[PDB]
Formats: sequence, structure tokens, C-alpha cells
Amino acid sequence: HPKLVSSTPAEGSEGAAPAKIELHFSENLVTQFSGAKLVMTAMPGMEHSPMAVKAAVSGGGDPKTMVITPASPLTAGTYKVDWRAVSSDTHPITGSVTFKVK
Ligand SMILES: [Cu+2]
Ligand SMILES: [Cu+2]
Ligand SMILES: [Cu+2]
Repeated sequence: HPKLVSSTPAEGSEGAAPAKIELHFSENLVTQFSGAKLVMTAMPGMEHSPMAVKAAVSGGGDPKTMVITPASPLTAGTYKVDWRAVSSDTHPITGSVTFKVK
């Protein structure tokens, strides 16, 4: 089964707004069954409130890499990437990556 090897930004990281989010998995993904959603869970001065972020999701050049690209630059707040990794003849695997933008 594919598991999340690494990502940019990394889990728990705090830093600048990423132009795109990259997820690297241990196994090659089937593009049509794999995917992800980006959510803002919080922003400065306001209560926690999950909201889908307008973003596109595609495989990279590497079949083990998933790329999420926001429609517009991410503003300050906490974000989570809920991903769905499906390799060939394998049960779907899901997970969540969280990170903060300042
Ligand atoms: Cu928001
Ligand atoms: Cu708000
Ligand atoms: Cu399985």
C-alpha cells in the first residue's frame, strides 16, 4: 500500500505561502483514482471553520508525486490537504497533511 513518504510543505511546518503543494508517495499512483482536497481550517483573528480552497490537483512527472496548485496564492492561516492514494490492485489509502501559512 502507498504511504506518504514526504511533502512540501511538510507536516506541522510553518512558513511562507507555497506556490504549489507536492505529496510524494512510496508507490506509483493510478491518476484517475487518486486525488486530494485542500482546506483552510483557520485564519488569523477568526474562529476555526473548515472551508474548501479552490485548487487543481494533478500528478507530477513522477507517478509517485501528487501536485496540488491553489487557484490563487494562499493567505495566512492553517491548512490541511486530505489526499487519496490508489496504486494498482490496491485498496485506497487516505491521510491528511496540515501546515500553517504566515
Ligand atoms: Cu479561507
Ligand atoms: Cu475568516
Ligand atoms: Cu489493502
